[PDB]
Amino acid sequence: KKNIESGVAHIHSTFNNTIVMITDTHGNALAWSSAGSLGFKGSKKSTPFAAQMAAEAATKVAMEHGLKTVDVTVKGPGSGREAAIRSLQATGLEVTAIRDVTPVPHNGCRPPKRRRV
RNA sequence: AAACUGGGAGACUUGAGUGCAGAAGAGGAGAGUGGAAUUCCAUGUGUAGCGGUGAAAUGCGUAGAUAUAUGGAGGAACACCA
Repeated sequence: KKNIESGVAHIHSTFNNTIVMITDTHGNALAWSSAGSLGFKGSKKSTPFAAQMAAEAATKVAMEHGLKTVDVTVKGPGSGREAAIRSLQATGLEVTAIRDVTPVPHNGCRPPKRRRV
């Protein structure tokens, strides 16, 4: 439907999870996934393999509506950010841009206590 | 008695200040202003999780969360320079 054939992948990868949503060239979302929505639990949600299969479960649906063009904007200073890409290309999509979008404050707000573990 | 310390009348320019000619600086007080980010709000797309740990649970979520796009509101601190 809508035979968009263009869009941009958003990767949001923290220390203990990983989300990949694929939306079109502007806003409105088409298909998403995350490691939790694949039965994984707890620790394992941060290994790259989780990002592998989540990228797959998103692509497989995004190209069930016609899609080649995609870019990659990676938030999320975590680990599996590149495994997400390697699964994004090698199951059909047409990656052509990588960019980093990490919020960097110019010293505005105060962060929480340091943990004494 | 008259070297030294004290007192009295003077004299001097090296200490101390003044004039003239220049230099650097997150020194202080007042009044405006900028962008990055966090929170909340409004609206579109959007399906079942998100968040968190050494592992879990409490918490938020099908009164449509998280994500994602555009617009507003307020406060505090000023990345690189260093």
